[PDB]
Amino acid sequence: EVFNATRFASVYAWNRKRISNCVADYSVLYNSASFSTFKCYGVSPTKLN
Amino acid sequence: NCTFEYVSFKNLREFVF
Repeated sequence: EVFNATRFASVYAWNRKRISNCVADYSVLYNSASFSTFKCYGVSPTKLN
Repeated sequence: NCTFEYVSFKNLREFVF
């Protein structure tokens, strides 16, 4: 609902959604080809699930 | 600044917090 949402806000006024109390898997971010760029900087991508 | 949110005589109800 934050990645497949219909409308987003601008870059100067961006939407801030606090995600907590759930399961962070991120595998849909690795396998899906709908993304053009996917870069993790502070943490290795595979050590998240 | 919300960090969590959840939404679901005759009687004696005891509680411990």
